[PDB]
Amino acid sequence: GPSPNLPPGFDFTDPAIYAERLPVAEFAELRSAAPIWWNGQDPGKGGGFHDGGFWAITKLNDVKEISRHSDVFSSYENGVIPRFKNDIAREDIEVQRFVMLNMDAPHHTRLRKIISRGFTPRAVGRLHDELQERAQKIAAEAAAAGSGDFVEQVSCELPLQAIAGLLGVPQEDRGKLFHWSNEMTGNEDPEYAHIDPKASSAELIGYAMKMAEEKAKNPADDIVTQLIQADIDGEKLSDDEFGFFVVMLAVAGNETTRNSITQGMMAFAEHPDQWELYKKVRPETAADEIVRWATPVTAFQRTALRDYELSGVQIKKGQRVVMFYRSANFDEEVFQDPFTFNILRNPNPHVGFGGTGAHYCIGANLARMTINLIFNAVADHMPDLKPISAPERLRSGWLNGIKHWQVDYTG
Ligand code: HEM
Ligand SMILES: c1cc(-c2ccc3c(ccn3CCN3CCNCC3)c2)ccn1
Repeated sequence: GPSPNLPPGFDFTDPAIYAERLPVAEFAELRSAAPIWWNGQDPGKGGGFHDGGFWAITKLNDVKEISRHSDVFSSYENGVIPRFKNDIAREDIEVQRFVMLNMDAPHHTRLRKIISRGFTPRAVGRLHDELQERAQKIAAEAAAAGSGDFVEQVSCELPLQAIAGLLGVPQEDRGKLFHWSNEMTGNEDPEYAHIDPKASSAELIGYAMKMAEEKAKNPADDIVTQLIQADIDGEKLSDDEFGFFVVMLAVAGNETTRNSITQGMMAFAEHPDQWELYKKVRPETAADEIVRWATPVTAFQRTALRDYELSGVQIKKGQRVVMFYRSANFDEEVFQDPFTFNILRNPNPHVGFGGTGAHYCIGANLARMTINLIFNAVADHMPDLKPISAPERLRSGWLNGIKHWQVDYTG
């Protein structure tokens, strides 16, 4: 059929778009007119990739199919982040292969089994009561300030405390853990231009290796002991593997949940009836509708290891496919009224945590718990909050971020 009605050279990974808005109409145009579409990229404008473009994947069933066929659609070959600075050196993409998100089977399989021996429902539930306390204190301190930046005073801290609690980081070390975690989220936005994620990653690995050595001597009620203790087959994270796991957790556990919280509250501010309902019933289905609405990871990619036909389109060996979770999470064929914010939506088969498959978010239930606990505290302590001014968005080609959002907590 006809080509989609998009500006010439439009690139769905263009960070300049996301600094200002989400390209919702443009994704909807692809879903209607070209649901798998070649996103050409001019020379040097590939965000670190120099292959002329990628396939934009906009439908939820195609996202699931790619996520399920990890034997064809590789994470390792080019990593899963689809956009860096245009001049990033290839070696700096490939160094990301040392974290489990960017590996393939069998290396991925071994690492995930280890990381899931201690990253369990029991381990996550053991954090509930401390995170609930922490959420209530966060919302109370914010309410006591009267007004301020919702991102920094409400959204930022609880995800970081969840990472610290899961790893057993002593309170005296949490400040520098949080600092490293914030540094690692990138430097593509002018506000963050001076951050050095490479150096912070190196500092975190050093910290984590020391922790691994200490905790081997003195086991404790954290997941760490389960990770570095050999099983029957002698399987365990090496000290440097634990280091790369901590890097993985420090980055993955921070900005995505933060941005869920900020955008969830933005949604409630635009849909006051859903906010009234939330405050009365406190439904935990809210968390998934908030992750669907927020889609904190706009997109992750894969690389085809062989020719593969996907929904009538021929994907060729070596081509990238980019899974636009932001489009799939609003797919009219899967969701009833996707552009309605409905905190009781159930079932809610969103792909905010990725498609079912080998790389499905191991932190999904921790994130959901974090979200439910912070929104209960917000409802308890600042039920009448109202925004002062517009959110400031983050310049990124794949993360959907809110840097700042001024709010009057007393309303
Ligand atoms: C709302 C919050 C979050 C969102 C939107 C989110 C999103 C995602 C997505 C889309 C993936 C799929 C990776 C792929 O298929 O290439 C993923 C994987 C992953 N997430 Fe999350 N995530 C969240 C929170 C967390 C938290 C809190 C943690 C850890 C405490 C975490 C750790 C991980 C890890 C380690 C993986 C990689 C798993 C593997 O490669 O086997 N995430 N996440
Ligand atoms: C899964 C994954 C993530 C996730 C993974 C990586 C992530 C972030 C945020 C930043 N990075 C890394 C940034 N890249 C490019 C810029 N240079 C440094 C390296 C989140 C979250 C949840 N679940």
